[PDB]
Amino acid sequence: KKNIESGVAHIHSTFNNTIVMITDTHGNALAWSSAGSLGFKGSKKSTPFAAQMAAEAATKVAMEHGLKTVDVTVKGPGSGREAAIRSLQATGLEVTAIRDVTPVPHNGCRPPKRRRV
RNA sequence: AAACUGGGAGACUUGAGUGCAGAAGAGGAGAGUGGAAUUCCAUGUGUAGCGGUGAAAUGCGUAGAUAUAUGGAGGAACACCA
Repeated sequence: KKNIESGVAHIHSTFNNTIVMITDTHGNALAWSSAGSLGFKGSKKSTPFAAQMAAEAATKVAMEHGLKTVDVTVKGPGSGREAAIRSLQATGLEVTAIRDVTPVPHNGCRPPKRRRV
């Protein structure tokens, strides 16, 4: 439907999870996934393999509506950010841009206590 | 008695200040202003999780969360320079 054939992948990868949503060239979302929505639990949600299969479960649906063009904007200073890409290309999509979008404050707000573990 | 310390009348320019000619600086007080980010709000797309740990649970979520796009509101601190 809508035979968009263009869009941009958003990767949001923290220390203990990983989300990949694929939306079109502007806003409105088409298909998403995350490691939790694949039965994984707890620790394992941060290994790259989780990002592998989540990228797959998103692509497989995004190209069930016609899609080649995609870019990659990676938030999320975590680990599996590149495994997400390697699964994004090698199951059909047409990656052509990588960019980093990490919020960097110019010293505005105060962060929480340091943990004494 | 008259070297030294004290007192009295003077004299001097090296200490101390003044004039003239220049230099650097997150020194202080007042009044405006900028962008990055966090929170909340409004609206579109959007399906079942998100968040968190050494592992879990409490918490938020099908009164449509998280994500994602555009617009507003307020406060505090000023990345690189260093």
